[PDB]
Amino acid sequence: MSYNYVVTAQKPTAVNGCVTGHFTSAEDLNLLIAKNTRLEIYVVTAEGLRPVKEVGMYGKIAVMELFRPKGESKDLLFILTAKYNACILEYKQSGESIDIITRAHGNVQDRIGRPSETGIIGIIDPECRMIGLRLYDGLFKVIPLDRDNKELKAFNIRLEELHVIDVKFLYGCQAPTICFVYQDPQGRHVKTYEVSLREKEFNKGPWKQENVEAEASMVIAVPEPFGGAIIIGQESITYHNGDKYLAIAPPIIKQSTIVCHNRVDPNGSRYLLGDMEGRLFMLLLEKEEVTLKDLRVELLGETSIAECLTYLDNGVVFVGSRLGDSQLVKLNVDSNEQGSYVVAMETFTNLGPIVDMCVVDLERQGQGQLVTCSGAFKEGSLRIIRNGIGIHEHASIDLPGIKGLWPLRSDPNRETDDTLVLSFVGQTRVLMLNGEEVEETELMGFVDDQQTFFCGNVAHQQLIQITSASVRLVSQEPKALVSEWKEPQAKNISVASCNSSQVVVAVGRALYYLQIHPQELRQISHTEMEHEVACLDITPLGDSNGLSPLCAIGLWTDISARILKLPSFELLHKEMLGGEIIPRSILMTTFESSHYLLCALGDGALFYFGLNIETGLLSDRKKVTLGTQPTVLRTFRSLSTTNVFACSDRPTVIYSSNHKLVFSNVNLKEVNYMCPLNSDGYPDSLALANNSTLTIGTIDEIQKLHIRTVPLYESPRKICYQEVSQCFGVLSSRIEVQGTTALRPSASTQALSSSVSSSKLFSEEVEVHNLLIIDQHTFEVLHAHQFLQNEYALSLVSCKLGKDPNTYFIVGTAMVYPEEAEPKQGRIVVFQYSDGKLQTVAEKEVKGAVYSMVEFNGKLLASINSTVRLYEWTTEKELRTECNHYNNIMALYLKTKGDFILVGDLMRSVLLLAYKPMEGNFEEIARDFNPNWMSAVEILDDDNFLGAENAFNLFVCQKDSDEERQHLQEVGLFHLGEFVNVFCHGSLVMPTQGSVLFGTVNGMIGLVTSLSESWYNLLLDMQNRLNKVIKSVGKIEHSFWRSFHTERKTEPATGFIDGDLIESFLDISRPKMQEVVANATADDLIKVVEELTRIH
Amino acid sequence: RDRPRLPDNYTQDTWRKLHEAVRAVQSSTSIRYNLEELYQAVENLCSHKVSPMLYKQLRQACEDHVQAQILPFREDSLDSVLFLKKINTCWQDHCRQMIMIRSIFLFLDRTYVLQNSTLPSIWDMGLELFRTHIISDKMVQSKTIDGILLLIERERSGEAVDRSLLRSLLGMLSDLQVYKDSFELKFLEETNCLYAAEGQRLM
Repeated sequence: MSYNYVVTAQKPTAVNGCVTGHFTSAEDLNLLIAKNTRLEIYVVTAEGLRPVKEVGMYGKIAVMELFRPKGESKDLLFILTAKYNACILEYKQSGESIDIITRAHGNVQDRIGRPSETGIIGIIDPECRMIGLRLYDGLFKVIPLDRDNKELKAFNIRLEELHVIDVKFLYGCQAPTICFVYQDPQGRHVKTYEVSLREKEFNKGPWKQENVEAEASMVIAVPEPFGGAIIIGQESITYHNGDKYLAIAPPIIKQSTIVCHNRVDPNGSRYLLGDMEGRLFMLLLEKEEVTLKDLRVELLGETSIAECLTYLDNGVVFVGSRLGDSQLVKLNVDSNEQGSYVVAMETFTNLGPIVDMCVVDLERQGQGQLVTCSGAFKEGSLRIIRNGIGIHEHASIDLPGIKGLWPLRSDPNRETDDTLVLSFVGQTRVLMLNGEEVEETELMGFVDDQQTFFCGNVAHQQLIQITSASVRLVSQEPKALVSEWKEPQAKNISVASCNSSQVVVAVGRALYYLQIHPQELRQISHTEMEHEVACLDITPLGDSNGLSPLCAIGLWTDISARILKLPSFELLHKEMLGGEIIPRSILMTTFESSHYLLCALGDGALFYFGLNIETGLLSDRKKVTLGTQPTVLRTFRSLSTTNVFACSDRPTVIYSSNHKLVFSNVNLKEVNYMCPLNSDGYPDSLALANNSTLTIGTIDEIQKLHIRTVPLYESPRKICYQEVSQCFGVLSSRIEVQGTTALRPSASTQALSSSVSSSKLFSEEVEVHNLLIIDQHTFEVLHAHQFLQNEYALSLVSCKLGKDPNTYFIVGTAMVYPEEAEPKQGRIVVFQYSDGKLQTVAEKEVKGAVYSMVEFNGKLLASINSTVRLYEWTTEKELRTECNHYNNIMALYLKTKGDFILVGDLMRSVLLLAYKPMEGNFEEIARDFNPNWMSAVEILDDDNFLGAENAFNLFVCQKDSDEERQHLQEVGLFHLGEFVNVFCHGSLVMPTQGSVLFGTVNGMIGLVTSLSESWYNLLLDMQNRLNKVIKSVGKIEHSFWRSFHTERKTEPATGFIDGDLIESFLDISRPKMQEVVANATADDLIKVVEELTRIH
Repeated sequence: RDRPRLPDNYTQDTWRKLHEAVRAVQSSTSIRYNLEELYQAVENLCSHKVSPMLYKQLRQACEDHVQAQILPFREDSLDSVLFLKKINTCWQDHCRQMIMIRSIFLFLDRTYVLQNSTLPSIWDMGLELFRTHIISDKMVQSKTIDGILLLIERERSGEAVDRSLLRSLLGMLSDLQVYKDSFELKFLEETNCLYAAEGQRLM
């Protein structure tokens, strides 16, 4: 059995459905957005959208519609899940508490039935007498509402028409009357039926069947004043109310098909119509006194490609896109001087259809960083996703070579530090930082002639400044120095340390203790150590008296972060570290629990300790490596607690979450030094210096995934990283119409240089394909190589073959002609990117589409239509076949680990192939004989093969343990609810084995990893407990939701743990946890689930 | 606001401090800084574009110290009792001063040498200097191999010689590739002939 842990790294972002209504209150105007499994509830404020609740359904929300039964105060929500879980949800807010109570639920899946082509339709009678569901061909399910169910007992009416395109309930009808477009051999017709809940069968509709446009795909029920319906086809919009037949053919809607609509008014005098190009139309009904006079279509402008669009109010339209970012636009009354009335107010990030992705350790850190081919035709783009703290760069001033930063309250009254001090080489330069303005004005009592190791605010309403020569305690209000101490031998201080009350400064191999007294500096303690001081910290933490009790020291030649008792300078502990590198910073702080010490060596290693207030003995030695540069540690106090910052090549915030020390990355290039600042113009901000300038900003500290966007303006298809060349190769595709003309300037057409394929091998709207070389720093298109006419680039690998050292971009293409269903022609083109140009190094005419190429032990492993063949790179630099394999319907997906090749098929689902090098041919090792239609495949272990079937399922196959040994065993089954397009080894972070990311059509990024048997058993137990405790929105069972589901098979999940459900173990109160943990203690499991969340 | 500073003295006192600190730590000459002031000096008066010529500065200074180490080791004595002790002690001296200059020039590492892989490390430059001028390219090489073949062979007949000396010498060998390039062979071939004589004798 396999033990796999699936979790969501990025929740789905694609909006598959949105409705508006009064759901949270009778007066609120809500925008309910269905992202595949997430239901997002907003309140339509006068500006933007205010999130109120986001719930997770145990289902893909297939239907989502608001309806108000008679007597109900506010809208109830009907949701139908892809697995046909129906529910009626009501929103009940009890003060702070928010609930989504299930007013009814059920499962309306017919045991058998041909799921309708056009897909699950769910309509609700405008008077809420019934919910009509078209799930299967030839049937129409009715869920009565007047018979107030709690179980949603539904009945079928046999529909004499088997190919129904769209269907709506008409308005202003005494009976529930449906109007639907259906396709019969004689064309497309629009028909109406009256639904009798008493007779449970149809009746003759108000107005008989009518022969409509050939491509009629939309029915719009028009509210009561007009009644009737508006059927949208490709070339016409026609209106039917039974005797009235208005019909228009606006030439502007011929270019693209209309796919979504929304009623702007309550009376249906205006509709929005979104097309697959992203245009937005306004369909106007001119009334005459009321009947309908005429129809008009006007082009408002362009938006993202809308799947669903909803008109909120005051011209604000939410454009919910599956292919691009969802939008919140405004409709201006007047045009924009570009003919467009649409003006984007807001954009919601959508990792669109993730068709491919790669994990690159860009910026040469220890952190993975996804780069994904997201989006589609006009909305295509590269998204770069990473985990790290983000801050705004508000106040910049470019002073080279900073070596100091300290917050000073120059206004003695305020507890805000309205002054900033900086030491550079041998002097101190101050900043007023007054307001948001920054200029250098001088505060008395501090010297412009000496370096400053420290300065800051101290007690007795005093400031302190420790210089390379001697210390200076200034009285803030009255005047300059009245207390100065200096070394008796006047030796420059080599290492310093200070807090609000006392001072501790090292002079070579001896140390001096001073303490502050008002207008005085008193020296008390002294010691003579073995070797020179390296670093100190004396910070009072949990002080509660006025003076720290303890100190820490690092020494040279005896490398050891030792501990000292403050009043005596005596050795409390001496702990060695190793290595020849002096520690450069040492700090102690509290993280929620007690004093810790943080000592680091010059190469980013960093040891955290549990420090006692009585013994101060160092134990619990454990190490973490952070960066390569020597380091420095300065704290900032957040809202919550102390949050320590590390400054080096890789600036990292340091903190503890749920009593577990976290090491977050910050997404800035470099930080020399840091200091907190909370000015009047700057609250709780940071002050981060680099070699050039002083950057200033603030950190959210929510550890959210940051997503960059590189608009390509054309559909990206594949992406691979060529490290040696510092670039990404991206297969892009743009649609040209006419010879041909680009409908818009795409990223391919806007490259620095360009080229077109001149090949000797092969001699409306079309797809042009390009190979984009994209800079891995600036993400600019360094080059765009267009491929042959009618050539589709499908696969793309970056690798070096054979024995030559050049790293090649290898593209496998196909020749696509409309005269055929499967390409007969294609070629494997080898490119080399060097000197900003993309030379064609080789070619190879193959006899099919090259769906996939993986570099396989120095050799190129391509999969032409049904054959998997292995190519070798000869000394002449051409591809020469070595072996073939033919027992495939369509080798769509190829993976590799050692000598083994995993082949995902179009419908035979996986095949474990081995290249036996001793012979030079393939061997079919194992095969999964179940008919799973793959969407992607991966190799987890030597013998575990992750798969994704096009029915939104994950399965793990396993080479078993005779001719039954050639049977892969499906030991893992799990319904993801997402369509996986890609797997890839890697992790977005610095118990579990391995880490496989996957990207889906909806925009989910998930993470599969291997568990051990013990942890898997424990987590399965807790999964069952949480199912017994946590209650889902539509009262759907988690086991039913995660059960493997196909139209010809259904099995319960196994070998897979829903990491979402487990990680939900933190968001429940302690009594509920105890309900979970009846039969070890809870805190153990909190530790477990925290450690589990550590992986993403 | 904030008239600029002058960096002029910063640059020119620097080089002299570099070579005296080199001159300090090499030969174990005493320091008036306790080395931490020097570390801070490395940290401050080294910046962008300073470090590479700074590397030149320090590596020529330490290089000439290494080549000053040469002369007592170009010799005609044939002790392996004592000459190899001298080599070992020079090895230890070299070790402590290269670790200690790293205790000063760790800023250089965590700025350009640990944070850019373009140079031999202080480790690596030191080892190449020591090897090239004391260990490799000399009669010492052949003499030390012969002597350690003596020591082990003497220790292959009974007596113990000095476990520490053999351990330290083999350490020098393997780290300087002098136990993995071609001086494993003298070891193994002497083992072959000697142990053949042993086996067919007491057989």
